[PDB]
Formats: sequence, structure tokens, C-alpha cells
Amino acid sequence: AQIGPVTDLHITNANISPDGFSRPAVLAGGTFPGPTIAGNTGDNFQITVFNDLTDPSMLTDTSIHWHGLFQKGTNWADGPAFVTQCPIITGQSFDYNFNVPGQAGTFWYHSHLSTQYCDGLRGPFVVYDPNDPNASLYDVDDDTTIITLADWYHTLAQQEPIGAAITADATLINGLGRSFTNTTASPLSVITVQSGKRYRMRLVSISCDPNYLFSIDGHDMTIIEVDGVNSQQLTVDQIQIFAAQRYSFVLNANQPVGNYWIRAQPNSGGQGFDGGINSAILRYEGATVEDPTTTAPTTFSNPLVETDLHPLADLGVPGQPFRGGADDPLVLNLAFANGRFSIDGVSFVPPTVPVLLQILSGAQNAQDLLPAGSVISLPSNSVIEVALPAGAAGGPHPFHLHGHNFAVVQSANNATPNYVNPIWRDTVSIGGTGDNVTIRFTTNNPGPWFLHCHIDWHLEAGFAIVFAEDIPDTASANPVPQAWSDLCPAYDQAHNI
Ligand SMILES: *[C@@H]1O[C@H](CO)[C@@H](O[C@@H]2O[C@H](CO)[C@@H](O)[C@H](O)[C@H]2NC(C)=O)[C@H](O)[C@H]1NC(C)=O
Ligand SMILES: *[C@@H]1O[C@H](CO)[C@@H](O[C@@H]2O[C@H](CO)[C@@H](O)[C@H](O)[C@H]2NC(C)=O)[C@H](O)[C@H]1NC(C)=O
Ligand SMILES: [Cu+2]
Ligand SMILES: [Cu+2]
Ligand SMILES: [Cu+2]
Ligand SMILES: [Cu+2]
Repeated sequence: AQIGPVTDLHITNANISPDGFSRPAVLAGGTFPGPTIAGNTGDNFQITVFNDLTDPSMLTDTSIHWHGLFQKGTNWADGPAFVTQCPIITGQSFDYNFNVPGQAGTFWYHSHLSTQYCDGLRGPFVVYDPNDPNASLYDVDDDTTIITLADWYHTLAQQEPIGAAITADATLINGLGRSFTNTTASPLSVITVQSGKRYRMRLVSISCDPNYLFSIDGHDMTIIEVDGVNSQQLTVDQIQIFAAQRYSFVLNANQPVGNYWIRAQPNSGGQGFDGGINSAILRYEGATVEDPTTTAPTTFSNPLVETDLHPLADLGVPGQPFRGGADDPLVLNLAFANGRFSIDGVSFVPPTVPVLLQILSGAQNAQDLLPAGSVISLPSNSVIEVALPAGAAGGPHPFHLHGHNFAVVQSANNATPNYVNPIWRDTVSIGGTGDNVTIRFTTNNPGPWFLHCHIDWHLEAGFAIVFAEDIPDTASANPVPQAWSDLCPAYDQAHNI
């Protein structure tokens, strides 16, 4: 069952063994992944999060972010710890009460305190459209068509030793998969289809780090949505999906009744499919209950290339059709050294007072805001351009902007900008050395919006900045409930701050 749009959500510790190895975890709704939160476009979500965490090895505080939802007028509900709230302490609850006007598509929810989402607090979040312009392209779209891709670690997130390399121990597809080392034949996930029907598969990366090469033996995939944005139909046989991205694709169950490998190849950790790692099973009704015997091609025929995507709607691009053709053109210097990332020479360290609270308390320029140099003001009602040139170690880095989606004016591995019809999305690979991935948006959403690499280990190591969008209007635009005002006093009392 899907839950929502008005629902309780309990956060707990428990042991799980998704790849056969037992470890404690941080769970929403008692499961990994968490339950799908869903509603319809424009609905009021009220998600009352109960923090019932008792195991300090994975932190007993928490904060949840509703990834890709714009939160206009509810910046207080966005989730990122010390940007928009103080964390919820154990034994307390908090009602994330917000609305989703003008959005429909595939999203997700995750802890946004430290690297706690790696420990398990990650789930899908779907906003259906009763008048979906893509409705007629498929027959089935429900909880059974959601496909999550997750990295899973046997070492707890807080206990990753500083100075050693971090790689995962299993790829989990719909919460199951097999360990890269000491592989056991634990259960694989099964996605069931009926011969002749068409399915809106909602492909969600809930990854803390690796990108996946996703494919389904014998099948192709027709992409119709990119991070919440309806796309023209694009048929591909493989999708490279970066951390926090979503695609919907039409799967036509048009192959012979049988079993077909679903493949998700991470860019780090175990390479290949030996022992059934990196795999799930696509099973047609009436097939024998047995593993697929299919194989991948040596080379895929039609891999997704981001420049091939275009919006279904005539979304265009704001500003002028050249570099710097914006009201506020920015170029970020994105760097890594000595274990820390930095943006324009500053490494993000979360402040003691959340940025939003600072602004509501009367700090009214970005140079008054802490951390110093990590908060950049944006002017209201203006076209913003942000070039994100790559080269920092640990790439390719998927950059994500809260409160907004954006036109991808230039994509990875292609020096040509597109000022006519590029895809809009909310998380984008900035590519490789020499690249100049560039985004554009307009500022019609007052508040502090986080911008950061979505590799959670990089965010923890400082690869972030806060855009304080329309500081003058932030208080008037984002009235705050008493419960929100109560968070920082309660958090600060519980931690003796
Ligand atoms: C990425 O594109 C940006 C513009 O969006 C480039 O910014 C220019 O940088 C040069 C210095 O290299 C300055 O003289 C200009 O003021 C910048 N803005 C312009 C021309 O609009 C940036 O160099 C590009 N970076 C890479 C690595 O290609
Ligand atoms: C590199 O990116 C550019 C810009 O997004 C792509 O160029 C466009 O190509 C399409 C399809 O051929 C044409 O309809 C557009 O007119 C082009 N726009 C521009 C601004 O050139 C290009 O195809 C990409 N390269 C590859 C190899 O995919
Ligand atoms: Cu996210
Ligand atoms: Cu987000
Ligand atoms: Cu990164
Ligand atoms: Cu974030």
C-alpha cells in the first residue's frame, strides 16, 4: 500500500538483511526502502514524522527532505538540517504540511541530516496526475511499477573510517540484491508483467553515491518523464541514472513469455553480474519460476544521452541564447582537496542556527548569514544562470538544487549549449574534466535553497552552498507554524548547545 497524502511516518531502528548480511538500519515505515508516499497534483501533504530512533551509531535526530518538491511558501518544510530546520529529536514528532501545486511526477524522500539516508531512510514519493498527458501511453502505473535503485553498505555511515575509500557492498533493486563479496544466493526482486500490457515504470535512484547503467534484457524503454518533468517520448535500451534522478519509461511487455534480467551496474563496487549481483528479474505472468538465462549485449544500441531529451511542454529556456545571457550569471569554482570539497573556496559546514531561522531573525544580507561565504543571495524575479565546471575529484558529481527545477542548457560530455529546447530537471551530472554543465532558472520562490552534490559522502565533506533567494521576502512568503519554531529550542536543549 501507498500512504498519504495525510499520514503518520515512524522513523525507527531495526535490523535488515537485504543482501543476506544483517545490520542495523534507520527506517521509515519499518521497511527498506520506505513506503511510497503518494497523492495527486495540488494535494495537501501532511506527513507527521515520528522520530523513534534510539541507536546513536546512526544518529537519533532526523530531518526529512521531499526531494524535487518546490515548497513554495513552505521553505520551513523542505528538510535540509541547518538550512531550513533544526533536526527533530528522539521521542518528538513534526508535521511536514505542504502543498504540491503545478507538479506531478516521480520524486522521493530521504533523511537530510548528515549521511543518515545511507543508513536506510529513503523511500519513493509519487504525485500522480489525474489528467496526465502521457496516460494513453501505458496501461498500468502503480506501486508495482516503481523501481528503486539503491547502494547498500555493511559499514554504518557514521563509522566509515576517515581516509579510506568508500564503496558499497551491494546494489539493491526494490530493496533486494546480492553482496559483491562473500556473495550468497539471497532473494532477488521480481517485477511481474502481463504479456501485451504497457507499464509506466517509475525508475528512482535513491543512491547515496553510485550512478547506475540500467537495462532490461530483451526490452527497450521509452522515457516519458525526467525528474518530474514530462518529456517527449525517447526510446533507449540503457539509462545511466545518477544519484537522486528519476525517469519514467514505458515498458511494453512485447517479448515472449519468460524471465529477463534487470541490470543495474554501478560505477563503483562490484563490476558485472556474477552470482546474480547487480540484478533483478522481470517475469511475465505464466513464466516458469526460475532465473533468466538472457544476456546483455556487448554494446548497447541506444543509450540515453541527456541532450536527446526534450520537454513534452514548450518550456523553452529563460534569458538570452548565449553564455552569461541572464540577469544573474554565475560561475562556481568547484574543487576538492585534502578530504574536503569547496565551492568558491569555501567548504560547507552546517551552521548552528539554520539559515532560514537566521533570516527570520533579521539577518538580511547573505554576508550576515552563516556559514560565512557559504550563502549566496539571489535577486527576486530574475533569470539565474549557474555554470558548474567539472574537474573536482570523485566525479561525475550529480548536482541538485532545492526549491526549483532548471533548464539543462549544457550537459555532460558535449560542449554545445542548447538555448531552445533542453530538458528541465532537478539533479544533473556535471560530467568530466573540461565540461561546463550549465543550468538556468527564474527566482519566483523566496527562501534558502540548498545546492549540492547529491553523492551524500561529498555533501558531508562540504560540497554545497545555500542560495538565499529573495531574502527581503522570505519571512512574508514563508509563515512558520509554532511546531517549527519549537524545533531549534528543543534540539539545542537536548544537545546542550
Ligand atoms: C563555463 O562557462 C562560463 C559562462 O557561463 C565561463 O565563464 C567565463 O569565464 C571567463 C574566465 O574563464 C570569464 O572571462 C568570463 O567573464 C566568464 N563568463 C562569460 C564569458 O559569460 C567559464 O569559463 C566556462 N568554463 C569552462 C571550464 O568552460
Ligand atoms: C550535443 O548537444 C547539442 C545541443 O544540445 C546537440 O545539438 C542539437 O542536435 C539536435 C539533434 O541533432 C538538433 O536538432 C539541434 O538543432 C542541435 N542544437 C544545437 C544547439 O546544436 C547535439 O546533438 C549533441 N551531440 C550529440 C553527439 O548528441
Ligand atoms: Cu534528494
Ligand atoms: Cu532536494
Ligand atoms: Cu560529488
Ligand atoms: Cu539537499
